[PDB]
Amino acid sequence: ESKSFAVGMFKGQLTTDQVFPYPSVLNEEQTQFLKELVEPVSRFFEEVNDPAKNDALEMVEETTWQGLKELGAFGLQVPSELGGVGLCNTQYARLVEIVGMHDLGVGITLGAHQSIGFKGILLFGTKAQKEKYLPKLASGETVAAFCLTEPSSGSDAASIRTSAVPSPCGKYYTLNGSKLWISNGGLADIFTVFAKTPVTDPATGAVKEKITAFVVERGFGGITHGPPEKKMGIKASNTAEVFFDGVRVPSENVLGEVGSGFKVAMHILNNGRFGMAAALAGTMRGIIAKAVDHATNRTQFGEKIHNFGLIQEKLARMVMLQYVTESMAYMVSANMDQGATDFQIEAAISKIFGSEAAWKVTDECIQIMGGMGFMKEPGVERVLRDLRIFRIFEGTNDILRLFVALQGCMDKGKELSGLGSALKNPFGNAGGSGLSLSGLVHPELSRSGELAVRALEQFATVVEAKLIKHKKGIVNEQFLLQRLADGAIDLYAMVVVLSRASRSLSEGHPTAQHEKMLCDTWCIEAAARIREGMAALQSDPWQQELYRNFKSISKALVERGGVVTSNPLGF
Amino acid sequence: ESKSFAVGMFKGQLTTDQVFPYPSVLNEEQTQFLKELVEPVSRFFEEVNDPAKNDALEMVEETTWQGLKELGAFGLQVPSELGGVGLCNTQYARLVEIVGMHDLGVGITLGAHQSIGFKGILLFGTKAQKEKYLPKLASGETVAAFCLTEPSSGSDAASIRTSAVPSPCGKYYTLNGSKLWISNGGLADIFTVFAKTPVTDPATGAVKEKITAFVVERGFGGITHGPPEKKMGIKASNTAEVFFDGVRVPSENVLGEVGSGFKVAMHILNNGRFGMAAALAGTMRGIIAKAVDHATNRTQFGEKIHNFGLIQEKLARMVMLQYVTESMAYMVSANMDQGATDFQIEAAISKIFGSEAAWKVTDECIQIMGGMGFMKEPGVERVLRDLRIFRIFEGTNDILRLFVALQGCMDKGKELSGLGSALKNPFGNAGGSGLSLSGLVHPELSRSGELAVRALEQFATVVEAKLIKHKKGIVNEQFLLQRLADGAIDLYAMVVVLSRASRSLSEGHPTAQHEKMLCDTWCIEAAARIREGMAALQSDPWQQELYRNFKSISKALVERGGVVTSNPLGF
Ligand SMILES: Cc1cc2nc3c(=O)[nH]c(=O)nc-3n(C[C@H](O)[C@H](O)[C@H](O)COP(=O)(O)OP(=O)(O)OC[C@H]3O[C@@H](n4cnc5c(N)ncnc54)[C@H](O)[C@@H]3O)c2cc1C
Ligand SMILES: Cc1cc2nc3c(=O)[nH]c(=O)nc-3n(C[C@H](O)[C@H](O)[C@H](O)COP(=O)(O)OP(=O)(O)OC[C@H]3O[C@@H](n4cnc5c(N)ncnc54)[C@H](O)[C@@H]3O)c2cc1C
Repeated sequence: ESKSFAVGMFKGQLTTDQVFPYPSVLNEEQTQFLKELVEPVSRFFEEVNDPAKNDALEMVEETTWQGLKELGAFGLQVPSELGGVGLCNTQYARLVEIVGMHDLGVGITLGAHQSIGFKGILLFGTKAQKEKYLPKLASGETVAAFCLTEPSSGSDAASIRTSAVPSPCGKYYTLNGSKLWISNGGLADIFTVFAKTPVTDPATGAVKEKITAFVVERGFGGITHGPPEKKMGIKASNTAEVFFDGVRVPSENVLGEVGSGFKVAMHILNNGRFGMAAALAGTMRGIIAKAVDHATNRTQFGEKIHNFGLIQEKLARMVMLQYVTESMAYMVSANMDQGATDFQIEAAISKIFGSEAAWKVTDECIQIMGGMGFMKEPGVERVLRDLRIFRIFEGTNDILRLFVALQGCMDKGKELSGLGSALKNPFGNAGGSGLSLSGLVHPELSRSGELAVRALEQFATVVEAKLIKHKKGIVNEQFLLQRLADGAIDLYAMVVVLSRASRSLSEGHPTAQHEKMLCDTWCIEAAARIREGMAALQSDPWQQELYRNFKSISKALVERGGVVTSNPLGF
Repeated sequence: ESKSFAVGMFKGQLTTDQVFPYPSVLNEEQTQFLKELVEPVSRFFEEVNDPAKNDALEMVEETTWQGLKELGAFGLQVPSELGGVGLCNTQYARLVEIVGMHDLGVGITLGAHQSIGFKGILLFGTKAQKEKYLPKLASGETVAAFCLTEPSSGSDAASIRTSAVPSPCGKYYTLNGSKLWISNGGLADIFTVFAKTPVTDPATGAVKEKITAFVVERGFGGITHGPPEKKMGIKASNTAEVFFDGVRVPSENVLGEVGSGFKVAMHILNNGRFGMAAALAGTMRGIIAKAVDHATNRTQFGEKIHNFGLIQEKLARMVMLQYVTESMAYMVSANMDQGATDFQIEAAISKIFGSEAAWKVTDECIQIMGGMGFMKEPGVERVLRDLRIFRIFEGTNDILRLFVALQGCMDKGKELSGLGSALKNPFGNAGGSGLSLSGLVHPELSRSGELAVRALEQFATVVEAKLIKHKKGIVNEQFLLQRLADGAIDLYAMVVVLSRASRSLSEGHPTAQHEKMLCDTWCIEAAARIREGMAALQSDPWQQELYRNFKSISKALVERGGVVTSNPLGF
């Protein structure tokens, strides 16, 4: 049985192995080594990098770029014996939180390189591939890029058109295609490329086109790139089209198994996903400091504005979002470091949650700052511009919601359809829930623990009813799936903060009473959202009218090409 | 008694004079004259103005600027006999919807000039002031600016420090101060300036400092400005500090009455406010066309994406927001044109609603577009950058919510405190709601009309209970006031669309059944938000715990200077 909390909750089970107690993974030497890196990495971003300059120049300044290579920042998770820093996922999370606090354009360049660009070599490379490629990737002598998206294919990776055709000898493949919006596409010398190949069925020999992943060197020939694309934010990161024209790729440069490229791509994206939430937890930490500074020092209506309830509630909401996001990021990284094999729903939740949280936190920082927040000099508007893409790339949040909902439903649907389905033998065959977090949550958080268990039961009841009603047709019920994904996001958020705050209380940390407050305040409102949301799905007699009207209104818009009504004057 | 719907709803009354039937104000000649302007103004924005170029140059191109003057666009509401186009508020709304659809940087420059910059001359000018100043304002030979904000004072206008001191003869005032973030500050030759003056009490002679408004000419001497400030969006608009150093202002340049400058400022802002919603209804119309075009033509997962429910719901929500905003804008403009004196709550609602709606619509257009939406070339990201300021200037939306809530409570609180308060004479003194929209809403919208009446009753019940509980101390209950303002916004939104769609049904317009659908879909969810929101205020036993925790969490953040917790590792 799965050890995933998210898998269990869709079945009405409390599977807590990967949640409680809040995981601690580093040994004493790993902790001290990480401390000795945090200091120089922080100083580098404080004293050498200039995020406003990189945004103005639409590139990373050369002194910063070379300094990052010397710091080891292009190879943080590459083993030391292969030229890297040798960090585990939790150690990586700690350093990317520094990068995300300071410069998301630098962060995307380093993440595109190592979180996804060569990550497939770390996960699937042969010994020969690792030894050949990793040392120069880790030094930054060869930058990497993840080459999946094409003009025709973004969310639907299975539809890619770039092709790789084997030679008669089988010594190489000829690769033809183009890729779109590739981070580092104009800088990279190593590309992880996904392309359709003919794959021979091992039993019958029948040939079917399937995706295969390849390690491609720019020096193989036939590779060019377009100019840097101009964009709203993360302007220091390079984004370019990459063109492959008759590229000879050696057969030993297949990454993983021929015809398993889709799984390779998905595993790379899943594996890298926690780093987003970690970086964005850092973004939020720096933004909250700026908002608090402003509210501490601005007088209006005769008081400093932190004395006004509207500002107090904005600040409290911002820190709860940062705390949830940070807690999710380090939970997933710890699960990975502890050998979890089923964390993909939790990782997707962390990416949706953290990207939307950082957006909302930075938008409210602008609001607290007033007119100043819209100005260029304070730098907050630059962060807001940078953040908009994080809801779109590495999986749009809309598609990730559908993934969360359907992946969570999958095992429950398997169980339900197992019911019945045995043949009947007529010839004489002889043959509350009890759920509780007591003993896992700290006693001072018992009430919020009970809110989480009740919300889990409400959620699982709706999941079951909807799978019985829709069966395999649930895949087409998108209004429903988005609402189930939101319930799942809030439920995981509740248990992550219950777990972290409980450990803080048990260990007597100085901030434990504050963390208990963050947790209870989060849980009261998250439990209300799950209660109201699940009632709308199950017992609301107007919900189906809303769904029919969303479809009818959208159809009317598409027929017209835009708004159907004129203004009230009619012209 | 007030004819305002918003005033009535806080008292549990249905005051419908300014709502039903949806107002029609233009006579046949005004309609034809407006049609003859819509065509050349639209062509000018389609064929002459280039919004991407003005954003790149951080100014309005000279050919566009001169063309706008020749079009009459600097004087749209100035009477023809004073050199303007002579439009009423509804006619103005129609043309600013064109500007807002095409270029919000141009829109803010023209609005800062005429919606607020010289608007006080139209509202309060003497005959001599109007004849002297309006002709060159209307031609654009003299650009105007509204000079209220200072480094110390934004939301709290009463706290301004710029001073104007009368001469011994009383022939002039000497003006000293500085103003911050003034739209057109570096371009204007006419400034509406708010400054503190000594004001003599007419009965006793005692002198008190109060604000006075002045018409100030750049040529009076002593006026300089700072360089254009760089900002996230509306980059074509000029924003500059304005400095007043020993400026001699003739006494006949007082605008309105000495010591009534705060009221003048507030009346100017209130009077101009509907133009924001009108412009932003146009912004949303153009953005919805772009989103619909994208969803019509993008194939993913084997279908055009408008076939997927997630996209259908996003599109349907976007058009409902555009329709509500547009309907509010033309309702308020019509009320003004029909001589309403009490429309300030409705105008503030329209500004909060329309600015937040346009932000949300444009953010979702980016999401529908995927990666393309983050790129510069499509132009959507530029619109999103432009829109962020509209939640802040002309009154921050947070302060406008407090205004809506407290202004609505004011007459109800007056009524309640009248209860009792008569002396008792012990010596022998002898001496459902019924509310319905039936007959006002169209019969096909009767159910949504009943939802609105029930929501009004729920709202008014809470307003009464909270005024009894808090009395004059309600001014300090900001968490509550923000939630009451949200209820008021949704209630006005419901009645505005019920009124517009009812007229469409009664008149048999071709889009009436579609409008009925927009209205019912809006009303079902708005009624649910008011039901749940009012229950949280009245009958929820955890609401007070949330409020206490928002204050405690914010206090802990201010004490620390930022997030209190470390990350889970503790360093
Ligand atoms: C700055 C930048 C950097 C990038 N870096 C890289 C990189 O390094 N490597 C890489 O390979 N790619 C990269 N990308 C591409 C990025 O991952 C894609 O933009 C993303 O996957 C979305 O694809 P799309 O833009 O084609 O949108 P589409 O997939 O066409 O989606 C359009 C919209 O429809 C929705 N949608 C799609 N299908 C469905 C469905 N079945 N049901 C409901 N809704 C649906 C989507 O959520 C979205 O809202 C980058 C993009 C940008 C902008
Ligand atoms: C591009 C631009 C153009 C502008 N154009 C002009 C112009 O032409 N003329 C002009 O006069 N001004 C103009 N302004 C100034 C603008 O109106 C002010 O920025 C606005 O009034 C807010 O004031 P502030 O920035 O001082 O914020 P503050 O008033 O200091 O507010 C800071 C924050 O605290 C909140 N807040 C304040 N008081 C309270 C309270 N009592 N309770 C709860 N919350 C509170 C606010 O809502 C905000 O979130 C412009 C500004 C910009 C950025």
